[PDB]
Amino acid sequence: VDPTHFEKRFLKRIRDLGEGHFGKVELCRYDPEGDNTGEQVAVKSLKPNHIADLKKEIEILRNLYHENIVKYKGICTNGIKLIMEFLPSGSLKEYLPKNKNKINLKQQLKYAVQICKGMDYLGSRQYVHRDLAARNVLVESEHQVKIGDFGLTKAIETDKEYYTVKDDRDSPVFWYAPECLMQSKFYIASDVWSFGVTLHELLTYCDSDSSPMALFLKMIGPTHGQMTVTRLVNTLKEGKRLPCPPNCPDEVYQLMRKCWEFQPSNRTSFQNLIEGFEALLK
Ligand SMILES: O=c1[nH]ccc2c(NC3CCCCC3)ncnc12
Repeated sequence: VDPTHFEKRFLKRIRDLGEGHFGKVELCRYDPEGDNTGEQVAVKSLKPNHIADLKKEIEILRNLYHENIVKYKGICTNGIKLIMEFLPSGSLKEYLPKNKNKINLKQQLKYAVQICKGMDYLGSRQYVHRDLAARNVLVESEHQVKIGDFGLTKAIETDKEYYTVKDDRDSPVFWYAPECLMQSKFYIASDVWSFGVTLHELLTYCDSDSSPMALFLKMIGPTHGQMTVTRLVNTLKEGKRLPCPPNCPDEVYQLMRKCWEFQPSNRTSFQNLIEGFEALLK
C-alpha cells in the first residue's frame, strides 16, 4: 500500500557506496518478486547513539524537492534506514578522474551552477548544510549533478543568522570557513565558503594530490596533529588561500576568491555565483 515503505525482507545488499563516520550508504536491490529484477536503490543506515540524527536527516530530505538534490524514495524500519535513488555514476570523487576528457570547463561551470542552485534552495528552506564537498555531490549524468548527502544539515532558527555547533569531533576542517573553525558558528555564508573549496575540487577533477587537505597540508605543515586547526586558522588570517587550479581562467578564480572572504557578511552569495557563472557561459 505504501511506496515509501521498503520491507527489510526484500532489501538485498549488493555493495558499499560510501561512508561518513556514523553512517554508511550501500547499493541494494529491492526485490519483492525474488527474480533479481527489482529496482536498485541507495540505503543509508547507522554503524552499530545517532538514531535521532538519521531520523532528522530523513525528515529533511523527504521534504526537499529539487532537480539538483538526490531523491528521497522511502524508509526501512527502533532502528531505521533511509532509502534514496541510486546514481550509478557515483560522486564527483569517483566520476571526474575517469571522465576528464569528457568534462571541459564549460561543463564544470554548469555543474557549479547546479550545485549553487541546490544549495540556494536549501538555504531558502533555512538549512545550513555544513558538509559541502565534491565527495557529497552525485553525478546524475554528464549534464547533471545532485547534492547527495545531508548527514550534517541543520535548521537555522527564524530571526537568527546561524546554528551553533556542539559536536565537532569529526569536522571537515579543510572545507570550513574561519567562523566555523574558531567559533563553531554556521551561516549560509559558511556553506558559500565550502562551495569555494568544492569548486576548486571540481576544477582539479578531484585529483587526490591537489585535494584541499593535500594542498593545505603543504602550506602549513603535515605534522602538527592537535595544532593543525590553529595553524590552518593562522594561514587564513594571514590571507593565504588555495592557489588557482591549472587551466582555470582568472575570472573563475576571482569568483572562487569571493567565497573565501575572511568575514562571512563580505562573502558572495549563491545567487551572485550563479549570475557570475551564467555570464561566463553565455
Ligand atoms: O547513488 C547514491 N545515492 C545516494 C547517496 C550516495 C552516496 N552517498 C555517500 C556520499 C559521501 C558520504 C557517504 C554517503 N554515495 C554514492 N552514491 C550514492
